[PDB]
Amino acid sequence: VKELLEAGVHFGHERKRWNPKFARYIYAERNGIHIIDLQKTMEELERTFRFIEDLAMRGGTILFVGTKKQAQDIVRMEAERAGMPYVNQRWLGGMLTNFKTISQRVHRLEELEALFASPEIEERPKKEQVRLKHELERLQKYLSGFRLLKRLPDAIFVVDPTKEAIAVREARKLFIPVIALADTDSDPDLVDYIIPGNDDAIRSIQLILSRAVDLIIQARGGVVEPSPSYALVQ
RNA sequence: AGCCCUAGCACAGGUGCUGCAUGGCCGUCGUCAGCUCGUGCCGUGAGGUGUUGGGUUAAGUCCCGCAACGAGCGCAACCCCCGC
Repeated sequence: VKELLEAGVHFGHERKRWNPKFARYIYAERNGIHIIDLQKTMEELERTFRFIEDLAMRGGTILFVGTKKQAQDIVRMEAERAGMPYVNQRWLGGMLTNFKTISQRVHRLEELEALFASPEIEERPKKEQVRLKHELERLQKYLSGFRLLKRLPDAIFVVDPTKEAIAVREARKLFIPVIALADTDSDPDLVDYIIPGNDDAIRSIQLILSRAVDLIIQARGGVVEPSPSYALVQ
């Protein structure tokens, strides 16, 4: 069930803010805007999903990254609808790269789940009370989907590679293959498996992402509903 | 044997010089909000980033941001005096 779904309103997006590297994956410039060829979207989408399968079934790990308004919450869903880690709030420099050291923050996060419910729940010099228990805040805020990552991922799934270029560059440095939902800002050449689509339309992001998580579960049996994600659409 | 007295021998002694050979301890900028490290990222490189920025503080005090994430010597606190 694809075909026209994307053609809902999730074809073409950005306008003359382009990157001529994307000249291939475009149909026409109607009414001032760029409109992306969907035949080609599919051509790529298969190969891309086919990648997902082959490493999904092998029991891989995809690191999901979306931070635009229009993604964000739709990432902490489908990622968690998959047990797959995600970055949602802000991409920290060296997440893949300085990983060992960024991890030390998770090493130190879950020292607080301990003292969440412990003899240290309503005691200790109680200015420390809030500050320690408001330190977990920064921690829970940024490392929500990141705590699961215990080893470097086998892939990264991105929704805007020119927004998330800092992550991508980290990937490729580590040869971690880059998967991305990407439109006419983004430089294809450094996106390994490409889903030429729409970095912005909240509909588009979901239509694609959710369905890609579907294969991640289909490759381990037990698919469900249209999935807990239909946004505050209006 | 110990120890004392005279003639000898090693050695004692020196507030004699060198703070520009030094230890130690002090003074000083200055109780000023600073000075750095680890890993990553940038740069052929010295280096940079971090520590720049906005709000806030007695304070690099916190906050919000951010290719950085943290850490040490600082600041503050743990000590003493005075107030109930």
